Amino acid sequence: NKCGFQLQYQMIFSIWLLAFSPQMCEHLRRYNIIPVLSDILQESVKEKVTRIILAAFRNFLEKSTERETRQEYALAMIQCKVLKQLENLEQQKYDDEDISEDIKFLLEKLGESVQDLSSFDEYSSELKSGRLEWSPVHKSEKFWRENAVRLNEKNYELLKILTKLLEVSDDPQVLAVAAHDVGEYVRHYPRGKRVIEQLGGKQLVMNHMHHEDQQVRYNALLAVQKLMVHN
Amino acid sequence: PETPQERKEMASGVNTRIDDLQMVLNQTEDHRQRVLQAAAKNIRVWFIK
Repeated sequence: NKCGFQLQYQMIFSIWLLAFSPQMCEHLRRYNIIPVLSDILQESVKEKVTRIILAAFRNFLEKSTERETRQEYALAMIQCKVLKQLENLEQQKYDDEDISEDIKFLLEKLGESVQDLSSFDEYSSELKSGRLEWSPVHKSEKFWRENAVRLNEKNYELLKILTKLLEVSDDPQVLAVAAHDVGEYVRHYPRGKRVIEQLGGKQLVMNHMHHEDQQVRYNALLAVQKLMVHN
Repeated sequence: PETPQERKEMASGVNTRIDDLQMVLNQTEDHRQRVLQAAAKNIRVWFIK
């Protein structure tokens, strides 16, 4: 309800107290403050509020009871783009220890979560679960360099999932991500050119660049550019 | 090519590949036009900001 600045600091103080406790941190997910706090941080540049929100973030990722709890909180963070803000604040410097020590801790933990989501097993599992929705694995270039060969595993079952979704995905996000990942496979693994020609990903993306959703068109154009990175 | 059949193979291959390259070349140049205009729509305000 857009309460005043001091009141924002006070309630973030309260949620930071709750996050301090492991079980209260586990409880409060039923509200998921982070989507609100991430964007409200953009306006609340004041040291008070920025410090307290950073502390609450550290408390979430520290006192989360399970690996899955840490993944839930971190996923909220990254999909709401907290990592770039933490990098910007790290470039920034402040009065006291807590702000910068918390930014550094959050960079550590968010990086670990990004690596976890970039796990090859996570990539396969999102392909199986239909979660082609811009998890950090998709844009982590190092993961693609390390694991582009993993798309050949199980006799190219990952590419097969992608190329079936290219004609089964009702969700434009899923369709676009499938085309983009198909292109990235060719970018990162040269022999994949003929594999994609065999599976029809070539034709599918070169067509879906005329898909009804401009996002799908754009991603398909990116994928076809990947295929045409060279001969 | 080594034989006339290989000429047919290579001719079809190069026809397909140059057609694909022409398609993606037109598409990429139009994409440059599109993205460059997207930026230009506000770039002067970007500059002054």
